Amino acid sequence: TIRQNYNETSEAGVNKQINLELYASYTYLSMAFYFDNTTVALPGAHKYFKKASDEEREHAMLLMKFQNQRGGTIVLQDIKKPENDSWGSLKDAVQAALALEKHVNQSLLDLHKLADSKGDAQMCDWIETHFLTEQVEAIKELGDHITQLTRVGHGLGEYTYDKENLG
Amino acid sequence: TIRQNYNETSEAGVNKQINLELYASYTYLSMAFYFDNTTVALPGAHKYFKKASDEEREHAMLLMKFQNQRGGTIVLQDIKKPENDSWGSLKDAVQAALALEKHVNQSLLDLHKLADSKGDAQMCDWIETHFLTEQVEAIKELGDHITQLTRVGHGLGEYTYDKENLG
Amino acid sequence: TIRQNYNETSEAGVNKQINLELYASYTYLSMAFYFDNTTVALPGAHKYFKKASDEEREHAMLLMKFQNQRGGTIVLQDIKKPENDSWGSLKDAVQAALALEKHVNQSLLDLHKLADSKGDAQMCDWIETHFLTEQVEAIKELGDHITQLTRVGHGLGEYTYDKENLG
Amino acid sequence: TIRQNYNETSEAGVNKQINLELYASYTYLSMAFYFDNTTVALPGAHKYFKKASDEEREHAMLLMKFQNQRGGTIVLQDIKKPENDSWGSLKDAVQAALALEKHVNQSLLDLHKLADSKGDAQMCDWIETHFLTEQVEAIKELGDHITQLTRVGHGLGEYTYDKENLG
Amino acid sequence: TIRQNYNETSEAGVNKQINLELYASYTYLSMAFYFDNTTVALPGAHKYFKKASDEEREHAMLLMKFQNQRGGTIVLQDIKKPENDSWGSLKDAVQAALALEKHVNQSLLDLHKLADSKGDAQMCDWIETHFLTEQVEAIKELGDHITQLTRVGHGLGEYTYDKENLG
Amino acid sequence: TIRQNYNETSEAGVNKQINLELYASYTYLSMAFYFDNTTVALPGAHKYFKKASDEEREHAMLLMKFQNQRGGTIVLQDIKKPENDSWGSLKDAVQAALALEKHVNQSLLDLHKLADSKGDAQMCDWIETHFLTEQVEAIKELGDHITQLTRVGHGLGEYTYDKENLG
Amino acid sequence: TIRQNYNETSEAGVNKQINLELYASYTYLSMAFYFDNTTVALPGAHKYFKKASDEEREHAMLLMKFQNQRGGTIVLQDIKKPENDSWGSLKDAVQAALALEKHVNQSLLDLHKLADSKGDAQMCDWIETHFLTEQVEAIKELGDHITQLTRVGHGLGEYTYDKENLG
Repeated sequence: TIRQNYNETSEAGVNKQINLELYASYTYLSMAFYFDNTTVALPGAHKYFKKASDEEREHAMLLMKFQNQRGGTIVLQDIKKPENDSWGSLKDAVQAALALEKHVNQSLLDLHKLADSKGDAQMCDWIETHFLTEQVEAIKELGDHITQLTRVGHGLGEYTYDKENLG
Repeated sequence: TIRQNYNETSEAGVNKQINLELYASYTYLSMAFYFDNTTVALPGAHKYFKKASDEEREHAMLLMKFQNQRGGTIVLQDIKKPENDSWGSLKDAVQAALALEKHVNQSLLDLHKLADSKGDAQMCDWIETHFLTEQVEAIKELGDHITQLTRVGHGLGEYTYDKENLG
Repeated sequence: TIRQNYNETSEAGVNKQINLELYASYTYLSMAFYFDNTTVALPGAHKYFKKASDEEREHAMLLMKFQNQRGGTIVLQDIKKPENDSWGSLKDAVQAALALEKHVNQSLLDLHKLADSKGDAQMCDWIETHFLTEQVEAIKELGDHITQLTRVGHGLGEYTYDKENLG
Repeated sequence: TIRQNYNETSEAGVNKQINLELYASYTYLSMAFYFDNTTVALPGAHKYFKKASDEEREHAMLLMKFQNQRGGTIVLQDIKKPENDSWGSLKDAVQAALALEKHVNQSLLDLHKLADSKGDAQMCDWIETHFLTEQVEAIKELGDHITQLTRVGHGLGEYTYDKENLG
Repeated sequence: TIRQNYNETSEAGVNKQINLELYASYTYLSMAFYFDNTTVALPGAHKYFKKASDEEREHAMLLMKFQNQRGGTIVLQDIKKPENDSWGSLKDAVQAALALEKHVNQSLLDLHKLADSKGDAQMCDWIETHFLTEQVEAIKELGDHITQLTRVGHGLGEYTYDKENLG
Repeated sequence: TIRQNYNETSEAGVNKQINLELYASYTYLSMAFYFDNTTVALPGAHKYFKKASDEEREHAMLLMKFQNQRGGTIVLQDIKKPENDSWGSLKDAVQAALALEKHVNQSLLDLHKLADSKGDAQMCDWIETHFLTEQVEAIKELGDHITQLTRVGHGLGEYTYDKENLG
Repeated sequence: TIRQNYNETSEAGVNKQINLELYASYTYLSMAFYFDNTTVALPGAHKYFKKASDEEREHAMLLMKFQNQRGGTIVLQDIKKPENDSWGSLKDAVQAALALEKHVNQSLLDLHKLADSKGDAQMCDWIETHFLTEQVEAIKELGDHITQLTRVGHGLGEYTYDKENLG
């Protein structure tokens, strides 16, 4: 028995975060291949969101590793399809990514608060180490992208930012 | 308009195959982290199924790329959770992998047959090039693993094969 | 006598594809030096279409090699001059290239269907191997160029796409 | 059970091809050492036919591998001795090699047709990938050798072609 | 005329040895691909017997070379199919290889004795140089393999010896 | 006293062989400088026979070394001048070389037989090791040269073979 | 059972040669450390005979390997102490080594004759390959050493030959 100081509600919270990270990965994968569609044809955004999909899947596997490390049991659920089939302009998609990352951030903060309420000092630090600052940096990056995409405007500016910044 | 000689039924079969490859990726991910659970503790199998999960996800993205190349539209669905939460012995899991890969193979053969019935010569060759021989090779490899896992037996043999062959 | 399983109608189809590939090469050569004219002065497009002209001539020589390999006889015809003397905007020329490549694709698919109706298994696979996927990729690329050229607009955007993408 | 979409008549056809490839290997071995006989003494042809014998044995082993990959059973038969004990002039031998490769080509085309009639998409593609174009190229090469051997004539020409081309 | 001190019964004996070496090569090929069958799945034995098949074919070609060197005439016969279609356990197969190599050894000793009775000093030395010690060493190696296969036992031991020693 | 199991008749046969190897060396030297005469002017043959002369002289010194190793006494005789002053065509000379090498071979076989009749096991193996297979190989090479020189014919062929093969 | 064409008297002869080679090794070891004694102090001879002792032990192990290779049974006997405790002058010791090597040579020739009388063609060639010429060369070398040691004389010459030749 390796389980120690690991509450069953914390364990359920981890399984729930695993699903949410997979959901984000699937959403960024949808975004990536939307921008690869010939009627959209923004290759920098295709690369940017494909990499984001890879990273979210890595986040899910980190949480699965943690579940096993602490002596919990991974329980998987359906990965719901993304909210949209097509994602509009480049700015629209980055705005949707900002909304999603803020939703993931709030879910991570609630998980941290739950672990903390149960005295799980190692879990709290683990969440801080691998997730909380990474989320803050991703959110700041997405916000900057939105401000710049507003600045460059439609048409030539969207092509330029796609190629020079996202790609 | 880039679409040419690409039938709407073939397009729907590609969207179906995308979902099935993702379902396989999720099943192998479940298997991989089952073998990482401390009550199982087979590290070679963890590595082997994690890599299979990566590959199936790559198969899904190849089909997504093909959907776009031919002028179709990707439509994603929920990725159903895997059939089991735990996978038994190493041989049980390899047997479950074999059954899944044969299900995937029949789905690909059916997709090929449909494309062929619509005169889609490029789609048929594409499926042959990227999937049909790869599937034959994976099934032969899984069959051989099952025969060897029967030969080495329970206990020390399972440890040895996990470490010396799968890992 | 090396000729085996090679129908006289297949042979005539190959001679006809040889002429069409040469016609495409001549058309891209016209496009390339139109963009080199001082009243147009788009050097990226000059390079892009010069390379496309080289590749179409390579396609014709592949078919001539195949004709000889199967024991047919090459019969050449006049290479008709291109449909236009000047090609308009950059987007107009890429649209004309998309139309031409789709016409070449349909001609290749008809050639494949003819060979298949005569049981010429090697010819069908040869056409798949060297032409059918290459055509699909060229058509997707041209479509993406058109979507991007629409996005960047007239003037500065056409200069930019010419230099940063086509060149 | 790995066997899937693999018809028993296809399996018997593969076993027949294995014997024919081994028969071809044995014939080229006979040719090779005929040319090593001191009353013949053509060292370039010795090397050329010895290599052809090696390759035909590789073809046999590819088909044995394929038989196992698809879940069939290899059944071997006698390898019949070659049709002749001595092979005449260099041109005579290359002419006999051409006749044999066309016989093997027809056998491969009949095997492909049989597989296609049973809907074995992977087998057809495997035969195309490993044998059909390979066979077209070998027949063209043998045809060209016969034309050149006719051109160079008896005596000095035969010595020269043996040394400068076959060797 | 290069023939010197080369008896016609020696020449017929060399032709007989050529067929026996080719028969041995064919038997080891059968063994090799029996072990590649998915119901057997012993990859080390596949590689070990494939190499033995190559070497026996080299032995055949050495004797063909010798026949030509001495001014004899090579006369080939059918290569009879191997005695079995399947070869049992790894130990069974190595035991059958030992029986075959002892049969080949006795044939070589009878060939040496025949040559010696005709005063063919060079032939006797050639057989000693290329075959007799080579054969003693192969028999000793096969004997040691059988003893070790008995020692390691069924199951895990067979897997281990196949992988660590034969492979 | 080092002499052991070395019969006086074997010793006299070694002294006889020493003289015959020297006679061969002198014959090939004559041939070599015949082909260097300006009325013949075949430089490849000059090089080829000069090297054969060097080798035969090395054979004589090996036998001299062996005479001393076994405790015999070297006794030298006149080296008789070669049978001819001029050697005709390139084929004539190679034919004369073949006859001489077969005479040398019979002399070596007779020497082996004598040693064997005296129980000199080491001398027999020594003759086998240094001479009997070397002689078989030289005779086969000379036979092949004669066959090729017949194939290439007079004039241009003789020039070509001299330069491309002998030189 | 690996034993084939290996007579029980041959086997007994091999066991007997094993003992004789060990006896020679022990004798050269005695010689080597005699010359290392401070009242003798010939360091070149110490090295020379130490190496000879190593080689004779290697000869014994070759014969033990051969016994096992042919399926005999090694049976060891006492290694008798050397005939002398001290070996006189340097020339006296080399004379004793010559006598011993001639005794070993005669024993090897008798072993060869016995094997030959039983038709053991491989054994005869093995003895020739590893022993008979090596013995002839060692005997010639020892004889030369004795002639030179006579030439250089007592005192300074013995010191010089010891250092410049044996060491």
